[PDB]
Amino acid sequence: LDVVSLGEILVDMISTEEVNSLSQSREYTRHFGGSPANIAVNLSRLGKKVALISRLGADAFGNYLLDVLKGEQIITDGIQQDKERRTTIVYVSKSTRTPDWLPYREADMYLQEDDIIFELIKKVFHLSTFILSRKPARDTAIKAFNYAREQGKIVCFDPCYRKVLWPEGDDGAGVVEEIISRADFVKPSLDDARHLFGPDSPENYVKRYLELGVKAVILTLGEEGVIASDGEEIIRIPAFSEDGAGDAFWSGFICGLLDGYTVKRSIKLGNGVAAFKI
Amino acid sequence: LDVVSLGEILVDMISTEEVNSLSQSREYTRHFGGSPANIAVNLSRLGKKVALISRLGADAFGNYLLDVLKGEQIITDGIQQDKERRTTIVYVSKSTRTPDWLPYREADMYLQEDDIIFELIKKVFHLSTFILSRKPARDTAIKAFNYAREQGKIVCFDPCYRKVLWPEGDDGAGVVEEIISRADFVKPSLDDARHLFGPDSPENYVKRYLELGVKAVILTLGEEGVIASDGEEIIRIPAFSEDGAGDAFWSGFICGLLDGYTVKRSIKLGNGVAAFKI
Repeated sequence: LDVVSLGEILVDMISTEEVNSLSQSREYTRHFGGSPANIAVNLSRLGKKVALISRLGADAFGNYLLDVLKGEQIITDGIQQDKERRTTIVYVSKSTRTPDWLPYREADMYLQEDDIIFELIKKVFHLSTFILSRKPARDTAIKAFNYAREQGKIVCFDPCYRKVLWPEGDDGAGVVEEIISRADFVKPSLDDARHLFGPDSPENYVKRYLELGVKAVILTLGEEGVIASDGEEIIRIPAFSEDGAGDAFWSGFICGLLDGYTVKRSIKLGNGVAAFKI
Repeated sequence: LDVVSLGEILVDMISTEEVNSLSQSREYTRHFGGSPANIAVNLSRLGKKVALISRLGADAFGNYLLDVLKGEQIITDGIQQDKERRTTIVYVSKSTRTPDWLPYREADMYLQEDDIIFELIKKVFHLSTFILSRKPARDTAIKAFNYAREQGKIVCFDPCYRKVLWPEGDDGAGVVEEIISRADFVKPSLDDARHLFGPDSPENYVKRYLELGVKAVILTLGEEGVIASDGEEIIRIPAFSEDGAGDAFWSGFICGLLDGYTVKRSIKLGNGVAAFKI
């Protein structure tokens, strides 16, 4: 009824060891992951009815993922269990200067076309770029994207475009663009921006409002707040730079559907409690 | 020049946590794995010229594997770097009284046909069953198997047959058998035996000498020594049960090429250095 999130669900194998390469990482902790999935969990914790549309294998990890999905009261009807493929897994290093991530994609990219009914019942629809990168799941994703629009739903897209995830032949950038243009809100980060628009802009990136982007776009600047704009005006949230966690922010922003005004961008901000309470 | 080992090379993600399922394992340590690979490393440490024939991806793990392969002075000419597939990875528990492993095979099963020259230069050739389970690599493995025989090389096969690793249609057992019959030595374990011959035998399993097995076969009984036989006679190594690590044992046994007599089965025995003695 509230939000429908479509994209990848996977387990993250993280290694905090400070090494040169991931080939040097020896210790790994298994985490629940997948941005669309983290957003779902959060929205649920913020007490909203969410439905995550993903594909995971029928194995230890898939089961593990489902368990936390069920324990978080995330509606899991649109979740698909691949009877033959493995649950997607990404290996990560995590550090100020040194990630390196290795993707072992499988199930996540084999998402089928089943519950488009979930949309209508919802009313925010959120989509990620990751899910778009690979051939089979990509199609069911945009098909769902366009359906959500047809149904007059609020469409949120995260233009986290990164070429490596894409086949040598496909465009990639145009696909991400073909969608930014048809979306309501987007959350590019400076990196997500450099990757799609090159360095040609330090904040003018937001000129992507002309990138068809329509709606409005909030550009996160990591350790310096955000810059939103609906085209009529540009806003830098914390005016004081001294006064990352996009899935939390996005969740808060999405949740800003309880009230109104894209001031929800601030509400989301307070939601980025990297921090620790719980 | 000494030994040519052909089979899988992969990284093992182990979790010692005592849990019911692997879906409960949260901590994983990254290890260098692959039986044919462990045998190579050992032979190398026992100071013999070995060449491991395997296929790993062109990524963190593949690189990691190579580094230890190079640091162990293992000849790596026949090693293939898959430019597109991921390095195979197996998840393991060791846990409870409820063990479990999850294979993420990729590169390892895509071994090609390149250095058959390695054999001639070698003179023991060792093969595993794992590598035979899946369709592409399986072919280059037996082709190498038959070549090694044609060249009059000593052929060592580990009949670690386990159905799950095999496609629903393929025979599996007959393939493993078709090879046991053409090999010189084999190292089945009681489990490897129960899996291929059912329980129909507690030690009579060794009747597999008639299983075409030819040469001789040493049957490891885990915590009770081994039972070898060339058909003319059956021997139980430690006569006293109170007086697992097959890759070490096998290495030792293989290394028993410095001297003679299959008494090398004893030399190998001393070679398993779990954490006891030494």
